[PDB]
Amino acid sequence: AISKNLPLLNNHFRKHWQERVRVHFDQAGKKASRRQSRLRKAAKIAPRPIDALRPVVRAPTVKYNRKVRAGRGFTLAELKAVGIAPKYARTIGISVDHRRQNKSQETFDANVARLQEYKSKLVIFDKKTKASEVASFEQVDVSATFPVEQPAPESGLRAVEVPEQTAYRTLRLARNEKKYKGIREKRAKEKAEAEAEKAK
Amino acid sequence: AKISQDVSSSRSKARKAYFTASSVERRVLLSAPLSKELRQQYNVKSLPIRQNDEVLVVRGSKKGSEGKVNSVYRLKFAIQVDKLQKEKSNGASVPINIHPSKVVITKLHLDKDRKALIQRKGGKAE
Amino acid sequence: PTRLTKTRKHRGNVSAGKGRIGKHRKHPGGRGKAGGQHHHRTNLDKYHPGYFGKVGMRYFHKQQNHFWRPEINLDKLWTLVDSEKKDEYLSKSSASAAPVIDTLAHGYGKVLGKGRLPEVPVIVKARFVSKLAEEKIRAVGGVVELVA
Amino acid sequence: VAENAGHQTSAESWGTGRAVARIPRVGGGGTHRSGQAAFGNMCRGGRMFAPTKTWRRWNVKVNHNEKRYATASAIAASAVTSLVLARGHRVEQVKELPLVVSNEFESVTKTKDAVAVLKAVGAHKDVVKVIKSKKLRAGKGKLRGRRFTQRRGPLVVYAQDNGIVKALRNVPGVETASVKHLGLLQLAPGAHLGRFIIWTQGAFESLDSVYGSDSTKSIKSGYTLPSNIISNTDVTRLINSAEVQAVVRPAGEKTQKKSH
RNA sequence: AGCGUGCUACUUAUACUUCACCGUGAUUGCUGUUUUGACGCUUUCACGAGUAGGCAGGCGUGGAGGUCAGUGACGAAGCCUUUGCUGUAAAGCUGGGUCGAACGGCCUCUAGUGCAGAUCUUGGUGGUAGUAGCAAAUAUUCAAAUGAGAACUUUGAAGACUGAAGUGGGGAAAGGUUCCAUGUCAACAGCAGUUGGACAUGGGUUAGUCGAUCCUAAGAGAUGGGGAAGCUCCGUUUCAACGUGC
RNA sequence: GGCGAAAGACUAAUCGAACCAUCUAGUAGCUGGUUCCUGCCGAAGUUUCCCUCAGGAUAGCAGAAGCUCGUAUCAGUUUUAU
RNA sequence: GCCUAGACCGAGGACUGCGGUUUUUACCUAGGAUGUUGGCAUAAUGAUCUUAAGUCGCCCGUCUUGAAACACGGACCAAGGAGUCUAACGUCUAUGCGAGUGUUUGGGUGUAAAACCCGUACGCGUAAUGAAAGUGAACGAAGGUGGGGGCCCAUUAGGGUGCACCAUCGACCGAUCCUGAUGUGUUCGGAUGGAUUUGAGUAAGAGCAUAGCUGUUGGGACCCGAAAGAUGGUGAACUAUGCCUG
RNA sequence: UGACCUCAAAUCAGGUAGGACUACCCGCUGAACUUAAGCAUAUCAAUAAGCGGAGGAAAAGAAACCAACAGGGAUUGCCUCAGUAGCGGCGAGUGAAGCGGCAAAAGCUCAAAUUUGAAAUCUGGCGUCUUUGGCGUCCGAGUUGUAAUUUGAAGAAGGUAUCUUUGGGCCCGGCUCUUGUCUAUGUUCCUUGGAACAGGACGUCACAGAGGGUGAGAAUCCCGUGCGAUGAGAUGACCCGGGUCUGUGUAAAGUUCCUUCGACGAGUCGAGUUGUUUGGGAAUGCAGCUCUAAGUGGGUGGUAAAUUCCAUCUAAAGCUAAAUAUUGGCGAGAGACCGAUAGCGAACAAGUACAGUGAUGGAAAGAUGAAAAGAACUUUGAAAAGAGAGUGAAAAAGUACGUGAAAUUGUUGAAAGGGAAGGGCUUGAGAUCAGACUUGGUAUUUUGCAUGCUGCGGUUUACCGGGCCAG
Repeated sequence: AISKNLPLLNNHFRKHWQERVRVHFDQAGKKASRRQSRLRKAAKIAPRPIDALRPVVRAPTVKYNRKVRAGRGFTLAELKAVGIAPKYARTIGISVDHRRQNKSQETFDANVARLQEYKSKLVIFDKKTKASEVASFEQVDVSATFPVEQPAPESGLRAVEVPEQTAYRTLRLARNEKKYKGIREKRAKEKAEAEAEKAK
Repeated sequence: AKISQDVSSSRSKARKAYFTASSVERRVLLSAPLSKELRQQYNVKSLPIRQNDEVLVVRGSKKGSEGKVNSVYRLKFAIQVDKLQKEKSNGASVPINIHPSKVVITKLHLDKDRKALIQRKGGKAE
Repeated sequence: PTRLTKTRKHRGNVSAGKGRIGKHRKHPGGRGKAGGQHHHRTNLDKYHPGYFGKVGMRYFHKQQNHFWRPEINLDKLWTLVDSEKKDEYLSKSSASAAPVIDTLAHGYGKVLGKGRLPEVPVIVKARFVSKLAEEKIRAVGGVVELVA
Repeated sequence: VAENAGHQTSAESWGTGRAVARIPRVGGGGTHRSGQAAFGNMCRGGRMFAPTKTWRRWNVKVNHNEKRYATASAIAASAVTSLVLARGHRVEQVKELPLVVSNEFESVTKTKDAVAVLKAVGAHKDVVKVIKSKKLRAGKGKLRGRRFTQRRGPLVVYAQDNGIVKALRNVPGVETASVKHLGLLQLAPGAHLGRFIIWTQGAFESLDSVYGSDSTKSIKSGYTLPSNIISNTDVTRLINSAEVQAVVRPAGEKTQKKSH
């Protein structure tokens, strides 16, 4: 049951796995029918675009801080800045997220500029709008028209400024300070009451 | 080549659709071409065979035989001509069953419904 | 292909290559890793030392995103410089104008100090550097800028 | 096969002591099935050994760059007359390869006109070869929708479709392909190199953009035409050269003389 | 023609020597004559047992891509055969006969791919073998008729037996047309068969009073209720506002 | 579970725990079988551990693929010396 | 040295060689059989099949130290009938690209399950080590010594350079142990220098992907084979026992 | 004599439930074989069987979330995370989630507020109309609370500057579905054949050379195919493009700022313990029992506890398409699938015949021919049959039907044979087969061809040379 110099395997096939085998023979058929659904939906609502405009947000965690991606909806503050009521905004292809807030200014400004770029190109029809004017429009892809773009990483040339303390020393000192913050605070405090009670 | 997704290239489906066709669907199957003379008299190239049409046999042992159709034996997928009979050693005669694809109609049995069918198919009847 | 297998060559020979005495059976020795401490001990000891037992402390709910910190050495640091401006940068660079290399935007966590640099000032931006890596960078007249 | 095929029985082995093999048997009585063996791959009505499953591997992955390597190699082979003749095409009455036709062929709309164009450019003998080579397939494949077999004719490669594809649709054996989408299943049928390809001038011009050159970059992202590991593909001409023959030793006999 | 011993000749192993051919391994040479095969040709030498097992090269079967503008109703495939040929072999090809609709070669792909065995599976057929046997229940015989045909059908005469706790005459359970007439003998009646509970075609079961139907028995079991996740369980007038009252 | 004047009796030719279907192709270190040809090479029943002793793992013996080299230094042998 | 009797074989296929006689740029017995004669071609010859004779030959498969066995299976024939597929892997081989590699989750496209095109991520790789906090690979031409194919210079030799790889001694990174500089939130820091210690490390990357044979593990797992166990149901027409009515 | 409350009755008026199907779905309940080379925890498996409940999908779902970041933002699925953190006689085994890329994207509703200058609300009866309903009226429900207003993203009541936006019904189209009808070109010639759909010649059409049929391989004989064209019937508050009539918009909704407020779900949260379950480890969820809250309170922050902060949501009420699943049903299209001992058990009057008391078990069985043309008639026979004849391309196709193997058997022929037979090797005999007078060359004569003597069989002895067997 255990022979030769081989890796030890974890093959989890001790249950009735043969009754739950899902083979995706319909991958091509699903692709084609997905395209047909997409075409029907696009043709139903033309020239109004198929996608709602989405914001741009920072990916969470220390691993994905660098990347920026498409969010769910513009916050109520971002819509407040461009003067669109959220109830109204949902009707003109702008997605809304009541849950997100803006602690920083960079994301808020980027999404405000995104909303302004969208609002500039928006043409809202009405009863007086006739079939010829509507016919003169093309159904765009909102996501491609307003793509989420990564901010440019720093490159080029800059002047060199060398601090006295090395970066390695800076990191070591920061680690040490964080490690001993609590014990140093406790020591300093108890010394404070010791020298403020016996010196009374 | 067939393009429609509603058309089947299956041999077994094609043969099942033929042998279990109803008598109404068998009427269209037993179509016969018209003679060269009628194909310009009516400007129609083929019609479902009928009881009182006159046909000329063009293929088989009975090629060249003429006569008026007697019955469209739809169950047997065949027609029986007036004098296309085979005699048994008994002395009785049995009709010879010819397929309508192996005859030409030399004279149509024309009434109100046939003429409308001829007009429908782009031809001239009257 | 089944035609190139030895099953096609074993046809006609009684045992199909499994021997007449041994008599290929269902599971002699057990199933899986059975008997690893009893009758398969001689195999586990020889080829998989350290297999049995506990070492170290548990870590409930370990999130691997915290420990994300890909390394880049100094011998590979100039690949992060744009390819078409590398030669121009390598020639005219000076303390008044040196190329800036943001290692974080390229997906790296720590700058390590293996290899030798071109004798060219650079401005390196990293979340972390090793002691030797930063000594080598300042030795060519560069600097390390810590970012977050 | 069906998952339960051969296993719709309640059979039990009779055990030993009843002078019959220990295979499971159908119980009950009154039918002739009673007492008959069951469930075995050796038994009539049992299930086959290792019944076939749908999660067998059906598709195979090929590296994209390798697939493009093969496409380029087949396109190159289409211009070698010995390979086209070995492939089996009647190209002896075509003066030179590749065969490039003016773009007026991209706009034909009737099969009669397209057939006349094929006749004019000398590629109709191969169409007639296709017509004549129609035979009934041998074996049970003719019960499964593969009733007739024939040869492969020329492949027509175009740049703009103005009806050439529908015009050549009904010509037997002739395949059409856009220059943008060329695949190995048309370029080397049966893994045998040397398809007979008729290019339009538009497709022939677009080839250099599709696969690039030393001056043109391929539209395919990051793609370059592959490099041969040998620079001169004629080795006899290389061997019988001044460079090589000025340093070799004199040759012995073609056949050693029997000295004993 | 025994025993001890010596000598001479002679006999013969797939052993040894020389030679031929096969294969394997090594080895010589081969492009200004390499020439349409260098995965080839060529020189020389040695070697050849073999289970379990390993590897290599091949033969064959179903299906797939390509090709032979392949074979075929003037006969495909299959099958039989001292018609032979080829290959060490797996096998391939062919002559003759039979037969009637498809099938092969070559380059590749693919697999439910090769049987003498498994008290193998299913089907079929033998020897045994015209053999064992067709022997309980006392017992049959003569004639006539019918019929192609009579030990066995019908009728007569006789002889018998069951011997009223019957081989009699009825029923309950169970069967289901076996009932009756006419016709009939392919199969069945372990011989036979003109006979039959067989086969085919028809016909036939009549109720106020005979039964069921009604009553209650051992019991079964709704309802109101009470359990139980629930399928359902308990209870039978039950902790009930219980008459489809007269 | 029943039933038993008790035999482990009987419970539909089934009883020291019925029958039917399913889980289920239950597991088997044990028995039986395991399908074409030729060519080349070719064993082991021994070591250690195992609730191990009809079984495994391990080393050994065998094949295959080769790779670095081209007589280097090697040998189931003798001699001399020790 | 000479004479002499018999048997078996005749591979090869222009010439080339070694010799000999030289009367000779000739010939020979000297790197493998030719000459001549007869007969036959309705046949001499060869092959196969059937059979006789002589001689040898036990019935195959199987487990086994040992089978013709008085060990087991096999009356006979046809057809079916047993190492398969998958997930994850190891070695090796082929192919593509190569510090990268992988299009095919998805989108675009289409002659529509194909073919063709696209790209973000992600996987594996490019860095290790420690339980962890953490730290994180050049003294030197990426080191020295002994070999080392090949190449260069020679002219046997010899000298130079020496990739892969082998032996060896070191250097670098992490862990462990020791030492403890300038300093300090006075308990932190950890420079420097070491240690019969340790790592699946560095020391000018080798991988990734696809395919194939083989081997492994889990799966019904080469095929057939239990005595058992569980879940849900069906039976008191037999039989056991009680009761009711005869 | 009357209301009210609670509880009844009625063949009261009008409704509703049950049962069936099984592939997927939501729950409950719940094993053991098996693996661990034994076995008890574990594993199989939070599976099979059992029970309850649905739909075209179901479920879930607009945070008492994930996190610890520069933060994301309902639910679901895929790829990945990851065979990882972890769990585990720390053995065998097992094992998620966050992030990221993508598919699809859609949001909301109540309770808790005095309408209080007017229960403004709703079922039913009756009447009527233009009827999935409207209008009127009368009872009834309801104040122990039916409407309007608000749902934490807020919002309310006042004040505020003005601005912005807008209801319904019918009629025809469109889009979706179903369905009707209509369409190119040889049956020209010759040969074989029973039959031409075969071979050959000459063709024709082709947005149709898919497939099927017809007496053999049929683009062109027929149906279809391809291309489309044109009718009809549906269907859609919850699709839009138009007309047309009503719009009761002193209405409603939103938008700015100010002030004051801002109700927010209890035997619930939470805690202990027990059991089960989970990767969840001083306890992941669920459930029982005991205890049992609060109002910046409460939950979460994966090691128990106290002290102090921070971050993040706002439970104990509710609805909601799509992306996802689908061995059932309905309808289609396909395949490197099987080809009648195979493939479903079933290609057939197959869940049939038949067995069993019952639950249940459960087969075998395709093919004459193009067409029955299925053998008239004569004769022998009691008949079945036979012999003639006849039909047929074929009776070497007669329903005991295409081909018709082997075992096994009959007849004929050959051969051998003292208690087996069979085999190898060798030769003999008999039978069969093969081969050089070669594609032999040399002059030769006549026989024979369309032809104006020319390729070349024919013959016999000469000559040369050969083959084979021998000396």
